[PDB]
This record gives sequence, structure tokens and C-alpha cells, in this order.
Amino acid sequence: AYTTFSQTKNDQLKEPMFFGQPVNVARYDQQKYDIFEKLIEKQLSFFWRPEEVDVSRDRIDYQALPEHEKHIFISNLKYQTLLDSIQGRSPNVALLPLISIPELETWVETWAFSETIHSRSYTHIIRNIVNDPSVVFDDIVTNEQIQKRAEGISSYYDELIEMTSYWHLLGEGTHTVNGKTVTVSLRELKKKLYLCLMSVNALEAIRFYVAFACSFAFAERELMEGNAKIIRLIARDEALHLTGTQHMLNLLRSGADDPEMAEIAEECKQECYDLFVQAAQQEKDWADYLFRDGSMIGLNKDILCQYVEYITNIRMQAVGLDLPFQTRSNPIPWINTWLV
Amino acid sequence: AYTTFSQTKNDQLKEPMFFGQPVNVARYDQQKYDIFEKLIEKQLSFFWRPEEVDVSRDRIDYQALPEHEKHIFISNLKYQTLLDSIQGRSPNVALLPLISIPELETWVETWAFSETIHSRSYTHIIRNIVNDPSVVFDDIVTNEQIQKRAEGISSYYDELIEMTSYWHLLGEGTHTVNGKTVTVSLRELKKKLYLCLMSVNALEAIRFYVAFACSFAFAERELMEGNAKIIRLIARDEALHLTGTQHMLNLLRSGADDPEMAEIAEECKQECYDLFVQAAQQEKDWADYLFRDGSMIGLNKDILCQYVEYITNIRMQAVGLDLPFQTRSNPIPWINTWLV
Ligand SMILES: [Fe+3]
Ligand SMILES: [Fe+3]
Ligand SMILES: [Fe+3]
Ligand SMILES: [Fe+3]
Ligand SMILES: [Hg+2]
Ligand SMILES: [Hg+2]
Ligand SMILES: [Hg+2]
Ligand SMILES: [Hg+2]
Ligand SMILES: [Hg+2]
Ligand SMILES: [Hg+2]
Ligand SMILES: [Hg+2]
Ligand SMILES: [Hg+2]
Repeated sequence: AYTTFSQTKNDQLKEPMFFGQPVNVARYDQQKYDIFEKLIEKQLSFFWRPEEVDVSRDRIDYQALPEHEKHIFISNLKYQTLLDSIQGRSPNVALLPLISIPELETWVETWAFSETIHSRSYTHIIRNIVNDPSVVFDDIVTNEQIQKRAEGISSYYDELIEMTSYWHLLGEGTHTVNGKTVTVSLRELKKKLYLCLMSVNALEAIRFYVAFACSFAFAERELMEGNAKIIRLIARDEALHLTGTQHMLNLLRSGADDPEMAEIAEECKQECYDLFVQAAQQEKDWADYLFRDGSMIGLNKDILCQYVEYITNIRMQAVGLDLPFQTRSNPIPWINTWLV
Repeated sequence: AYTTFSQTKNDQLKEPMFFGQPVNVARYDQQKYDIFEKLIEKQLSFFWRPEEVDVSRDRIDYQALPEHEKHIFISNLKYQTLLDSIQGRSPNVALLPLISIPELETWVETWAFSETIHSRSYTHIIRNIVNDPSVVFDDIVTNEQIQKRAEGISSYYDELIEMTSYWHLLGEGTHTVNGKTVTVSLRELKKKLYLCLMSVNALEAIRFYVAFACSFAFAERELMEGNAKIIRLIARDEALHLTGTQHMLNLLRSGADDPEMAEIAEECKQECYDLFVQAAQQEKDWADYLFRDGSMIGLNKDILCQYVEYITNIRMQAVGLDLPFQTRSNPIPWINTWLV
């Protein structure tokens, strides 16, 4: 059963990252994995407030944009809002109840908080460019293409949370709930956590990239420069997040943490592969919806597509997976000046 | 029946603060209660890092304190570490799954985040004054004197968490679970939230204050000044947190947010009064503890206790509870030079 302050005096240095005794004393004088303490310090050094980025000229530039280019900017904004909305609460609600080491507990919390800063920045941009934000915010949940092309995300979290609840209440075994047989197994829960983690990783590694590239393309035609400065900050935060999920996944893979997680990573390898491939496809589909009731001059659905492939391969290899796409060179190296 | 992104387009202004549809889109262009957005704003403007306050000279001051003064300083730090260890994690684990308005959702992740900074600050202090932090950190979990408070506080959050889990897993009704009858009633669930929210108010309202007082007592004496600087940053954050729980409680009690909550607030009165008083008495016994070995210069058990009584009456009144102690002027006006 979960407790906010476990009463057993435990050596936190020997607990696994997940499924061990809930964290009791939050101390930062020692760590099982210093990478997490490093990441917290770095995120705290990058603290920024949106409020401090002038975006007044952007309302002018935006007003002057062709409808087709406006739809691209708005749509991306709507998409980033969906993601960061989910990224703000999810790590806290889904992982926090499973963490067993303090450095990771605090990291998750610092990471989810920085996502809320991102959310706030969208509000800042939006209310500075459109005379009524509700048009944008109200077409999110309903936008059939955002929900369609971003199908699967709440899914991994939602099932994990439900499973976690059953396990925290009932414990392992086969039970009878309202006449129904329900089986609770930790190994299964670990698979659910592992794949959730691999999906967050995909989200962090690839999902923002086509948005960033659009935003940045605008900045290269010398337009939407305040937005661009914000996206620059956001991207720098996402790089830390990703570095943090890659490490978690890789440490889990090495078998140096919980040994059962090393068997699970291996047996799930094919699903890891498929979800990444599914995500790439989703981004590619997004690429069309954007390059729809028109397009752009400097970029197009094919260029986007090449880039999504370019990036997905880099990212999959970082986590030890096989490459699904043909190897190519970055198709828009100009993005590199704005990145990380 | 909890999701990280509800698919129903809903009017977020019309939703209650808790137990409504889970929050989908995080937008901050509008709010049902401006207070929570204001709170997020101040807390961000107050951002600070413990690392930038120099604690080095505090080493010689602590080393030179009389032994029983070292016990007071340390026990206090231990107690503060306990409270903030619970406060970094809890609000997120306990409230997030029940919030239905975005501003509240965000404020709760910002609030909890600022508390991780407080715990980080206690390691910074501890690290800089003793040689082995493990001596401090390993005597909190099982230290008898601290322990009682921990159990009392955790309890409220824990029962709330468990009932929330059954609620979201099975919904209301009389259910069977392995031969056992289990009744789930939202009325009762509301009752448990009100009470845990009441105990956190007492926690922010009064339990930290007595620790502050002792910290500030040394500062008045020109001792342990780095610590005193950090504690001043901490008490400034605490004032905002309390402002939050006070507002939440008052909104609930007035029936303005959820009519049923006004009924629950009245049914619950005596017990809220009993809990605040119980909290106050622990602080007193805690003071009697601290000063068993003799007063520190400038502060003593009796004054402290008068101080608890004085602050309690204030806090209580603020949340419409009867005053349990005889009215008095603040017995240690000098604390105001350090608080706000
Ligand atoms: Fe983000
Ligand atoms: Fe992120
Ligand atoms: Fe605090
Ligand atoms: Fe606090
Ligand atoms: Hg996850
Ligand atoms: Hg996930
Ligand atoms: Hg699997
Ligand atoms: Hg894998
Ligand atoms: Hg509580
Ligand atoms: Hg609470
Ligand atoms: Hg003291
Ligand atoms: Hg009550």
C-alpha cells in the first residue's frame, strides 16, 4: 500500500530506481546515480520565466502571415500545448508513486515542473498574438487530427496508473473483485513501466522536432523571433529531459539496477522498436496535415519526412535499438544553429 | 477512471476545484479563482537556489555552541527535513489525481516543487556544518521524538490516497473484494480530502513556525547566519503555501464551490478543531523536549509555548474554527524582523 513516509530505516543506496520501498527522507548528500543529481542542478541553472521574453513584434509578424503559414504556426502551437499539458502532470502522477531513490524522485518533480513552465509560455505567446485565446485552446481536445496524430500517449500512462493502483491496494495474486477474477503481477507492472518509459523517451526524442523545425524555419525568414527565443529555451530543457530518459532506460538495460528489468528490456525489445516506428509515422502524418491547405517555401512534407527519419535513427541507436530508416545526412543542418 | 488527458471538451471555469473531470488542457489565459494563478506568479518570482547562500562560517558558530544548543539546532533541522520530505512528494501524489481546474493543478505542482528546494537547502546546510551528514539523515526515520508527528501527518495523506484509488478503480457502491465488502462513497471521500487539507494547513500554518523561531533566535544573536538566510527564504515561501491552503479551505467551507462541501465542513468542525489543537500540543511537547536540557540564550520553553498558542489562535480563526487558547499579544515581536 503506498505511504508518503515509509517508517522503515532503509539504505537508499541499495534500493532499485522503481518498485522498492517508497522514499522517506529526501536527502541529496549521496546518490545511487549521480547523473540524476547532475540533471536537477542543470535544470535549476536553466530556470527561465516566459514573462521575460518580449514577443510584441510577433503579433505584427503573425498578422502579416499568409493564412497557410498561420495554420502552420497555430497548429504546431496547439500540438505542443497538448504534449506539455500531458507532460506536466503525468510524470508526477504515474511515476512518483513508484520511485524508490531520492535523486530520481526529485528529478521527476523538477522535470514535470519545467514542463509547466513550457505550458505557461504557450499561453504567453498565444495571448500576445491572437485577440482571443479560446479559439486556439478550445480546438485542442476536439481537434480530430491532434487526437488522431497523438493517439497512444495518455494510453501508456493511464494503464500504468490503473495497474499501480490495483497493485498498491490488492498486492500480487489473483483476486476476485465484484465477481471478476483480476490478476495482479509485479513483473507485468514492470513491463508496463518499462514501455511507458520507452514511450516517454520517444515523445522527448522525436515528438517536438517537427514543431521546432517549423518555428525555427520562421526565424530563418526573420519572423516570429520572440517565439523562437522561447522555443530555444524549451528545446534546451527537452534535451535534458531526453538525456534523463535515455539514462534511465540504459541503466535499466545494463542489469545494474533491478535484474528483472534487464530481462524485460530484452524481451520487450520488439515493442520498443514498434512504438518508436509508430511515433515516427505519426510525426510524418502530422507533416502532411501541416503542409495541407497550402505549404511553405523553405520546407515541405518531404523535407520534414526526411528529417523525422534522420532524427529517429539517431535516437533509436542511442538506446541500443536497430535503425528502421535508411541512413542519411541531416536534411536541414540550419536547424543546428538554433538547437540544444 | 482517472486519465492524464480526458477527451471531453469541457468548460474548465464551471468545474469544481476537486472531483470534477480531470484536467486536459493546461491553459492560463482564464481562471475560475485568480488566487491560484497569483500564487504561481509569486512563487516563480521568488525562485532561489540554496547553493548561492554561503553557509561556511556557520561551521565555526555551530562548533562553538554549547552542547544543549547544538541539540536544539540539530533536532530542529531534523524535524524540518521530515516535514519537507513529506511536502515535496505528497501534494502531487495526493491532490493531482483529484483536481479539476488547471490553475489549481499547476499551483499544486509549483508548490510541491518549491518544497524540493527546501529539502535541497537542508542538505546544503547540513553538509556545511557537520563532517558526516549520515549521522543527521539516518536519525530521522526512527528518532522517537520526531516519529509521532510523521505518523500523524502521513496518515491523512495515506488514507486519502488509498480511498482515491478504490474510488477511481471501482467507483461508488458496495463492492466485494476477496470475500470482503468494500463501500465507496464520494461523501466520505470528500470528508477525507477536507481533513487532509486541514492538517496540511496546520502543518504550513504552525508546525514550521516553531522551527523558524528557534532558527531566528540564533540569528538574533548573530550566530549561524547562512542558515538564518536560508530559513528566511523558506519562511517567505511558506507564507504563500499557507495562503493557498487557507483559500482552498475557505472556498470549500463557504459551499461556493461545491454545496456538499459546506455540509461536510460543518459535520467535520469538531474534528478539525481537535486536529489543530492536537498539532499545537505536539509543538508544545516538542518545545518541552528541545529545552529539557536547558534554555538557549534568548528563548525558552515557556515563551515558545506562548508563541505556539498565539499563532494557533490566529491560524484557526483564519479558517473559521473556534479559538482554543487565551488571547495574547505576540510574545516575541522580534520574530517579525525575520518573517513576513
Ligand atoms: Fe515541455
Ligand atoms: Fe520534456
Ligand atoms: Fe517547505
Ligand atoms: Fe511549505
Ligand atoms: Hg512513463
Ligand atoms: Hg508513458
Ligand atoms: Hg514486453
Ligand atoms: Hg528495449
Ligand atoms: Hg494531509
Ligand atoms: Hg492533504
Ligand atoms: Hg531554537
Ligand atoms: Hg473537518
